[PDB]
Amino acid sequence: IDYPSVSFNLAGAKSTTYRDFLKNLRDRVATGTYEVNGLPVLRRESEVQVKNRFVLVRLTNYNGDTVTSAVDVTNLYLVAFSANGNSYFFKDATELQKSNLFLGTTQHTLSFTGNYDNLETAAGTRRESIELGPNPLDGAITSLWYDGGVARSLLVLIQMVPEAARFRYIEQEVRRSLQQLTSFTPNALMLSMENNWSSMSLEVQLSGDNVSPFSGTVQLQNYDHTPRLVDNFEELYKITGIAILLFRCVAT
Amino acid sequence: GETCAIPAPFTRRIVGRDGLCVDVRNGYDTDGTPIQLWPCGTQRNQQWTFYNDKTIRSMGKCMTANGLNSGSYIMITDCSTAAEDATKWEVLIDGSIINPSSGLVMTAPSGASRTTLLLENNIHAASQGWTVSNDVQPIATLIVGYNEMCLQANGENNNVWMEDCDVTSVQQQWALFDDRTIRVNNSRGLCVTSNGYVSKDLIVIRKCQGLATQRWFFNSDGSVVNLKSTRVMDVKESDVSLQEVIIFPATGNPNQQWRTQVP
Ligand SMILES: *[C@@H]1O[C@H](CO)[C@@H](O[C@@H]2O[C@H](CO)[C@@H](O[C@@H]3O[C@H](CO)[C@@H](O)[C@H](O)[C@@H]3O)[C@H](O)[C@H]2NC(C)=O)[C@H](O)[C@H]1NC(C)=O
Ligand SMILES: OC[C@H]1O[C@@H](O[C@H]2[C@H](O)[C@@H](O)[C@H](O)O[C@@H]2CO)[C@H](O)[C@@H](O)[C@H]1O
Repeated sequence: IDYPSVSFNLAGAKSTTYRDFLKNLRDRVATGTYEVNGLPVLRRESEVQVKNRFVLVRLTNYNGDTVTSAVDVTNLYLVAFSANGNSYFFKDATELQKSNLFLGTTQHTLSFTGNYDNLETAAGTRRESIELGPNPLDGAITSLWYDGGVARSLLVLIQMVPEAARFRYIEQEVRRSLQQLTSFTPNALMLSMENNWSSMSLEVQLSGDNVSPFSGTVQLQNYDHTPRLVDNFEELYKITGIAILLFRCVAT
Repeated sequence: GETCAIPAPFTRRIVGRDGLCVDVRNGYDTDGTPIQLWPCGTQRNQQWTFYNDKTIRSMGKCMTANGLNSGSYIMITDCSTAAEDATKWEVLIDGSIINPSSGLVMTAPSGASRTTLLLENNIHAASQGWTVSNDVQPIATLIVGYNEMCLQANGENNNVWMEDCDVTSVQQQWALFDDRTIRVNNSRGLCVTSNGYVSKDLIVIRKCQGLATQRWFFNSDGSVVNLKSTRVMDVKESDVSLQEVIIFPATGNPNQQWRTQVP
């Protein structure tokens, strides 16, 4: 199926051109009226057809060489990506994505799932040192285009798009990155909220709509690595700048 | 489908003015004891438990209202005997604790230590702003709005416009108090105030007093909307050169979007 897609060319790209891109990417995966406090809640396997099961992301590198990675509308996960008659799928790869994504290219699966821990272990490094930004993005798309697509470059993308798609904090972190044309490395906070998507997810659905207090607490992390426990929604938003909620439970 | 889950009780603090915490007088678990603002601290009278039934309480004595009528104060008394209605409370994301049955909200006439609280006619004021949380410590942040520029605070009674982001200038260091008010970190004496409720109304950095203008609700869409008047703060005609942030009917445009970045 000709799944919808968005584009973002690093060349002649400004901060606003990036912000708008993520916005469009959100307007797709973020549909349905199941939302709380305004923030939408990504659908689930049952309430979603294959015809709209996946979305395609188009990223054009400096040299024009553009690579595309399809995200899962049910979690903003990077399902796969293609490059010049070539397609790749993590060690998992379901027949759903293997028989509906980039049909026509070589379907050679990699050897590691899209799990953050999996990628890091394959790249021999961790997110806390895989600097992201304008140039880092270029090397990412490029590497995935020629080298066939390694783990490192992959991690560079995930945090740059889906991650910045749910967390506006990473958004401005990147918007400022291209603005000053400088790179940067993920801090303890960005990484903290990066691992508490599912946690804060139900922690917001638990309280319910138009509710501030949380039934529990979110284990965030400050720069000094110290624990930052957020008990209210207003706090979670004013810090993580979340804008996308993953399904965990339904209203009561 | 997949029903959620009934949440168990939890003990969280309460604040809503001058960084003052809500607690019971002398922490006396006796009935009738009223509620009042008082500097936060590790103590039961300051500790509050929330239940599914919609009841908040400390020391095991339900936090119920004393007499029902716009102007009545609050106090603690046994749950059982407590008036079925004068015991339930609602805490919306608007930073307000409104009493269902009645419709009044926990108001704080004056943000002074040892000041007793009291239900009143909800009019959307800093006084009627409360944020339940164990972390009574606000968070430092810069409001990056239009063209990746940060909101800057000039002089007292002066305006407030978008200046080149600088993570060093204290004028850009905004402190978000639990009372739903935005005060300058350098000097938490003045709060972001408006000059009216009509479109194009100019914004400034007036003093803090709990005025309905000093109330700012951070809409999840990314816009800092004013509660009293549905208007939202933005950049006049987008021209940052004009040097002025004002209230204006929502449009859903980027010139009305604001981000709050950590320290
Ligand atoms: C925002 O402004 C407030 C003040 O209006 C700052 O609060 C306090 O600032 C001091 C100075 O940085 C912090 O440490 C202090 O260090 C001195 C020197 O050792 C010491 O004498 C003081 O007793 C205090 O420990 C202080 O921790 C901090 N907050 C509190 C609750 O004490 C605040 O730091 C400003 N925020 C930012 C991001 O600048
Ligand atoms: O109402 C204000 C304030 O009262 C304190 O009550 C006592 C306190 O319990 C006692 O330990 C101290 O010696 O004297 C105080 C006299 O007010 C409460 O402890 C405090 O929480 C506030 O509730």
